[PDB]
Amino acid sequence: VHLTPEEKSAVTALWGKVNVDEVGGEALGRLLVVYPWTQRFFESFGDLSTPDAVMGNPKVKAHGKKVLGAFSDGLAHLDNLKGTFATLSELHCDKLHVDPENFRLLGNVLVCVLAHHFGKEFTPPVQAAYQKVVAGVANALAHKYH
Amino acid sequence: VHLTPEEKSAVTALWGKVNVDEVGGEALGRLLVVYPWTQRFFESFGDLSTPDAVMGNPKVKAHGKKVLGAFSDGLAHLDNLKGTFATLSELHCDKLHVDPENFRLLGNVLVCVLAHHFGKEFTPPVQAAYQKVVAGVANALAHKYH
Amino acid sequence: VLSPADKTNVKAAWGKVGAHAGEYGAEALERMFLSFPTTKTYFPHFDLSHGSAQVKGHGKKVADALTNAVAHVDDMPNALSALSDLHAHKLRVDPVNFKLLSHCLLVTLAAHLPAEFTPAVHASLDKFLASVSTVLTSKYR
Amino acid sequence: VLSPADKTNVKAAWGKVGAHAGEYGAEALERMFLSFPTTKTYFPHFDLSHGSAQVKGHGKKVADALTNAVAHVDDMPNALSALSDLHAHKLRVDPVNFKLLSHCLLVTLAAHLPAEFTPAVHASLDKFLASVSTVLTSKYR
Ligand code: HEM
Ligand code: HEM
Ligand code: HEM
Ligand code: HEM
Ligand SMILES: [O]
Ligand SMILES: [O]
Repeated sequence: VHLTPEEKSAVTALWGKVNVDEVGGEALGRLLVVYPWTQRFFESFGDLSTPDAVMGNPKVKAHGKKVLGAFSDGLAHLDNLKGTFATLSELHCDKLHVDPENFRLLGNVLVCVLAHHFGKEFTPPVQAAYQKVVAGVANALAHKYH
Repeated sequence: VHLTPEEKSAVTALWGKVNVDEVGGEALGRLLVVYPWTQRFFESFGDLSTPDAVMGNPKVKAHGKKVLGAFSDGLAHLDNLKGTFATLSELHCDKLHVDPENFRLLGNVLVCVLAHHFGKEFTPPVQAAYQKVVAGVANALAHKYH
Repeated sequence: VLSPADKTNVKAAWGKVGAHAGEYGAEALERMFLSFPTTKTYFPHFDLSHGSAQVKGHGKKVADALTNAVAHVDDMPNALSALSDLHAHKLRVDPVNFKLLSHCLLVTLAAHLPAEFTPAVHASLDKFLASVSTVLTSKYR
Repeated sequence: VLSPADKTNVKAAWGKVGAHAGEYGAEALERMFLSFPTTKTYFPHFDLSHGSAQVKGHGKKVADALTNAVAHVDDMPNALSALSDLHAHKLRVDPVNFKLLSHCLLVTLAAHLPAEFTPAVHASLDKFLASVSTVLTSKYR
């Protein structure tokens, strides 16, 4: 995705402060609480019946770390999210059957979690840069759908 | 955009049967009838109080023809819609203030009008190929928005 | 909200569909899978080849449910209760997909009802499919 | 549909927003104009510069209407009727833009309510804003 030196610089410095283990865990649990229909892809994950249950579930936490660890990789390849995410795109279409619309919801919940965690430092312009990156990543992941 | 040779010949073949002026006025008029909010840019066209008044307004019909002649000329450059529509994108954003969502609505109302006009000849594969073309057009027109 | 005229328009276009409701339903599904492939992600267990019995039976179920909403347009939440619990609690289809099927349905009616698909009927049908999508979506969370 | 727990969450979250409601409404618009630049096509008459008094006064009107929405959570349609008529027949903002502002308001709330923006509160806040959006676009057609 095309970001300005200022956006890139925003995105990078902020992510240097993200503990992926914890944010991925919060991102994925809030996704499952806020838009429960996404729980369809995680039936074998435990009790996802209350916010508390979803949040403390270790499998949700372990997955969220995987998901944002992969997401972290794309940030370092912000110039070619397509080739970076092409194998996972195919994975999610052909084996996981994930409606790519979920990648957008996750991207928005992630922006929320970054706002909640960083508060005041997650300013309007910072948000803007992250908004283009999650839209970038979602598209890159929906790219091999057919 | 991403069209196979067969999709291109399906789009261009049916398009050769199109009375650009008639469909143009029809697609714009249906746009203004089915999604009345889009009438917001056309207060100077006059009477848009009924469906019959919209469809029959010579000013909608003349706008319809202009819009669809530009789309029609766009179909000759399916390999480069961004370049074909870059200035129009610039106009629509900085001078006309047209929310790109409206291009998506017109592209779907256009597909409906070609299905009404062509009937059985507007088969699922043909729809699919026009759906890519009207999403490509909607994307190239929104590309210069800032 | 559906106007009194919207209801009359819908009952006139649907009445017209009559016995083809099922063939239209299957044609709309084929149109959605071909135009909007991500919707196939909801049917990994179906044979989605053209003419497949599964698509034809599903299309028939889709139309009947639509025929039922026409018949009970003045009280859809209750007429569609069951389907809305099914879509909300079991199938859990993301709500964006409903706009894609309602568009494909509209295209299928356009293609088949040349005489009846006037501007105002088009408008009323679009609103109706919107309300049907709302009702099917209303128990999601 | 808003559950009594959702109303409780919304009231508690909103109740904490208190007199900052305006400042947050302005921050929410700014986030919106910067993240989704298409929404600026509706305010070609405003100075959308950070700090703009026009965005502040408008943020303030948006916030107060949401304060009235909260105060009338079991009677929103009626409480928001003139705002619904205004966006439907004069302003005519494409429905798609109400979700972009609802996302920006949610982000502004997350950034200012570290302790109160729990997962459950985030979910009831989204629901509430989707319901506000539904009411304001209900008279479009
Ligand atoms: C948008 C950013 C996303 C990224 C980078 C991502 C990345 C990943 C990775 C790396 C894996 C496999 C882990 C491994 O074997 O190494 C995976 C699996 C999976 N993903 Fe995604 N994912 C994303 C979004 C989503 C969304 C939003 C959903 C659905 C709500 C989803 C559903 C799943 C499922 C169901 C699996 C299989 C998990 C299992 O076997 O337990 N993913 N994803
Ligand atoms: C395929 C989609 C579209 C194409 C190709 C397109 C093309 C055009 C063209 C070629 C013009 C005239 C440019 C000039 O003055 O030199 C124009 C103007 C205009 N367009 Fe678009 N347009 C499209 C969609 C829309 C939509 C959906 C709307 C809003 C509902 C819209 C609103 C306008 C307005 C208000 C003007 C100015 C007309 C005047 O000043 O009389 N356009 N468009
Ligand atoms: C007009 C809106 C819709 C209506 C009236 C409708 C109606 C129905 C009905 C009547 C069934 C029950 C099937 C049975 O009992 O065999 C069903 C199931 C199903 N629907 Fe919907 N539906 C709609 C929207 C959607 C959308 C947008 C999708 C996804 C793209 C979706 C995906 C499903 C799935 C996957 C099934 C289960 C199929 C099976 O495994 O038999 N539906 N729908
Ligand atoms: C949470 C949903 C919203 C609320 C509560 C809201 C509320 C309001 C209020 C209270 C007014 C001023 C009414 C008056 O005092 O005359 C207004 C005006 C307006 N709204 Fe909304 N609004 C919402 C969403 C939107 C959206 C998403 C847009 C477009 C992105 C939009 C565009 C405008 C514009 C252009 C004006 C007039 C600005 C001016 O010229 O003064 N509104 N809105
Ligand atoms: O369905
Ligand atoms: O607004």
